[PDB]
Amino acid sequence: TPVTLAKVIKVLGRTGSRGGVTQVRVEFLEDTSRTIVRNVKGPVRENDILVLMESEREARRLR
Amino acid sequence: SGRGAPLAKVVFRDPYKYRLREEIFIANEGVHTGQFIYAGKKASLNVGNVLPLGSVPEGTIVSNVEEKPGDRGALARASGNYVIIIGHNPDENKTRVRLPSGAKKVISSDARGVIGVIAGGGRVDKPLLKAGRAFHKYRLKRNSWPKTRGVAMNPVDHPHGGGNHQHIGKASTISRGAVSGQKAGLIAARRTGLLRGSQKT
Amino acid sequence: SQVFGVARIYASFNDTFVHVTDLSGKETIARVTGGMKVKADRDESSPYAAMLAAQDVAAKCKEVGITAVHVKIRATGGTRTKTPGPGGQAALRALARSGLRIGRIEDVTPVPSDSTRKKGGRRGRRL
Amino acid sequence: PKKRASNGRNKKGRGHVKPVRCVNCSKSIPKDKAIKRMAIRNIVEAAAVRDLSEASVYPEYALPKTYNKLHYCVSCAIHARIVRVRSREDRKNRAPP
Amino acid sequence: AVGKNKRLSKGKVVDPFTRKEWFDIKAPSTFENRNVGKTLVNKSTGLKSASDALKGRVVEVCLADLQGSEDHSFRKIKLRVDEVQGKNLLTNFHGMDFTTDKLRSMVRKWQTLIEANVTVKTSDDYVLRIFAIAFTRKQANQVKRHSYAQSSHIRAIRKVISEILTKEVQGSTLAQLTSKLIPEVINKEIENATKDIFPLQNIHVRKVKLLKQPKFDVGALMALHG
Amino acid sequence: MRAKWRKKRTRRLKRKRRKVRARSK
RNA sequence: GGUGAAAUUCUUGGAUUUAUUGAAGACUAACUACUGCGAAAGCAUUUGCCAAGGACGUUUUCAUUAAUCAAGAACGAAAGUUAGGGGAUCGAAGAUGAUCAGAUACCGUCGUAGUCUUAACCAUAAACUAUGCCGACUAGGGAUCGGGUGGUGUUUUGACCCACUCGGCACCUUACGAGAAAUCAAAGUCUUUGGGUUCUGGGGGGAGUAUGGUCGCAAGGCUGAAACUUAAAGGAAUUG
RNA sequence: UUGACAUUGUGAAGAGACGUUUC
RNA sequence: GAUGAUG
Repeated sequence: TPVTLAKVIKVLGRTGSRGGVTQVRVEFLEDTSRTIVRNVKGPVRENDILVLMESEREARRLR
Repeated sequence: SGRGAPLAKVVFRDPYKYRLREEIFIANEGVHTGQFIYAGKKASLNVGNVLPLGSVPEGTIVSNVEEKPGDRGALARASGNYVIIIGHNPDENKTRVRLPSGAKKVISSDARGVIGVIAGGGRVDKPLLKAGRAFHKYRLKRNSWPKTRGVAMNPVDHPHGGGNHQHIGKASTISRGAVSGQKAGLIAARRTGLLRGSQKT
Repeated sequence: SQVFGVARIYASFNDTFVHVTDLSGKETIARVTGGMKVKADRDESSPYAAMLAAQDVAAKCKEVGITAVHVKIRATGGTRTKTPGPGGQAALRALARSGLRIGRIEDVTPVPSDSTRKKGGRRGRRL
Repeated sequence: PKKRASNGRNKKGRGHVKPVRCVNCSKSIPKDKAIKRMAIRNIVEAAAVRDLSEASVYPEYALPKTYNKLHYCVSCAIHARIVRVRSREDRKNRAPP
Repeated sequence: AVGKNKRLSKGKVVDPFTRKEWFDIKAPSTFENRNVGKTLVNKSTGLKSASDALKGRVVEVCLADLQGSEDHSFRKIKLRVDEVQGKNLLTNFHGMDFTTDKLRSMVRKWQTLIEANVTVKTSDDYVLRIFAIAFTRKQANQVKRHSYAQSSHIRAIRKVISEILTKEVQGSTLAQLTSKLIPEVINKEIENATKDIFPLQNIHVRKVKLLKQPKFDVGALMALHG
Repeated sequence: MRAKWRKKRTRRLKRKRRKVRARSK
């Protein structure tokens, strides 16, 4: 299956009962000007590149 | 005699030769002596008049409705009883009516009826205190009283009879196909017991 | 130009229906629910299940020949919640991104005027 | 002691007030005592407004809205964090946030 | 769930879209745009017929889409298939109703709501129930924060509405009633007659639904389509 | 115990004293 | 389908979902508020009919006819009772799935009496403002409901706007005053103790029990003790 | 109680088999 | 908005 790439443009906060899940907003490389918010599992900064296995799943917040 | 509702005697005028012709109706509530009773396709909607069913509005209450046009009354002739008119089917010349039993029929619009309810209502809400008042009730109806219980008879006399105790011995529910001599008890019963709940019509 | 159907999203808790029909309502083009996309009972109403369900409706409507669909969004209603479930927005999003054009949108929950009695008793669900 | 002069409800000059059912637990509570909120939102959430504009057959289509009025009992109003325990001096305040 | 089914049947496939055709729904002449869409149906196999299923199926259509401007977008129309000529379906008015969002936006608090309804028969033997809705509006320069009306007022406003609706629906045919509904004529009559009782806002003929139709005459339908 | 249920108990107890004593009438 | 997760249950004999039409009973949404009415219980869709009521306006009329009450009387939520009708929803009992050490409970699904109406009983509630009724007097501020007066105010008799007044539902600030305190425009004008009048209480338990009357079809309602036991029960605030 | 045959004729449609026709 | 008895 295809895989799409996106670029973190902001880090919103932290979630999970124990803080191991940061929340980010991203900008897709191809077809930019589409942004999605989703959760990540390890340390992360601005300008990082994330490989998204499925593009269209916007992620919920525990608070 | 033998009838709970009162009758009414109405005398019309023979339309083919000079005489008077008397007719026995069944009185509807509010019909008094000296009243004028109009019967036809163009009579008015007052209590006592004999109109076709297709000539009255929905919700009307009629009595002595004939089930085919010309039978001279069949459907509501006991005391306090009546019939309601639900709908009309002008294409088919048919009317929908609810009967005293809760059933619904489709009967011709040309069939007739009388407007009102049968007189003598409320009769069955006064107890017969005595066995002697049931004696005289059936003295002018027919031979159906007193009633002996089959389970008190001998086995030669009834399916229920016999035994060192008074008991049926088999299910009192009897198949519809049972032959004469077998049909005692409850015939073709869909259920049995104390009826709890809604009518389930 | 455009061939129009009607899309009915019944976004309840415990499930989400996405099924399209002709403009008259009698004939159905496609019907698929969230439950037939997931294996566990608790996830039937999830946004993801609603998203997968809508992507199958779009696939089928394309080949039957419908190129646009109006929308009617519903909740259980009556004596029940009257608030859309978790997965209603996902289905509407998924139809839009599958290439199907979107016409009008309306909320068609049944509102009861004043009604028959509500479930639960006088003290409610004690939990 | 008497915790409130309003007895926790808005009833003065009446004998009875008809009941209403809560939107979570279905428990009956007089209308004048229920906690009432009017929720209004666009039919399409903020993330989806853009994609719906592209798909819109009509140009310049105004987004419809959803309207519903919600009744909460005291127990379910505390839990959902719609109202919160408040200090004595702060209980008297009536104004919204 | 996918893998939870217990029994498939109480006991111990073809593509359905190969045997359907499309038709073309056509509105009556009262509306500018005569075309409203298309619909499917099974073919006229021996034990069936297309017309026996096409007849009597109802399609709801925006009034703005029938007149040519999305300003009227908050009113809808219902049309009923009456005859199938060739490959297009002919329809006749069936009713009308607002959108739920439009109605609910009008109902704000701090004002009194007035409603009225009337059952009448047009001059061409249709029976209808017309509904009306009004509201009380704040006067300009008003300091008081609510605009309620005494029940004496509401009884008069409701009586003026009732006579305007009867008067306007009878004498006119159903087609002539439709031509009065689109320009929103009645909402202006109500405003002029209710001035001296109470000022009002959001006056609308909310919905109209048919209750009984005259015996079907083919001539009536063709008149509105030729 | 709760006042309501204590009241009930005394009622279901009087109902029994009221009938055992009816045997001697 | 249902839940926090599930199961019983319904489904290839077509369930759930969609369209068109029809029947039955109940209910009166949003508008709905520190707003209205009624002796209280209570009263919310339209219109017609029958009788009734507060406040206001009044240079009408009568002339002490009045205030409050043991006994006696009418009305009196829900549940409950007797007999017809109705019986859609919800649902004491009952039956079932789950949870659990048990779960004859909370949770899920069915479901009888009941829920609704006519006739006749019942006479109770945190029936609460836990605050009896009539009367006079004592502080500040504003908002609202009904009537009336003045402003030919201003937009088009009506709707608004400013001032004023009588009668209501209430509300904000303060302590002359009251109180054990919480708090109160009455719970003030009470050791400086007296405007008229009715009802109830005398430490906690036993006990609203036994017994005798009286009322009810019954469930029960009103009236209602003693032996004996006991040093504390209780009200409002304070620090943990 | 249910099936078949006779009482038992006459005009239309839909489908079917090797023009005639049986459901 | 899963469970959590007692000294």
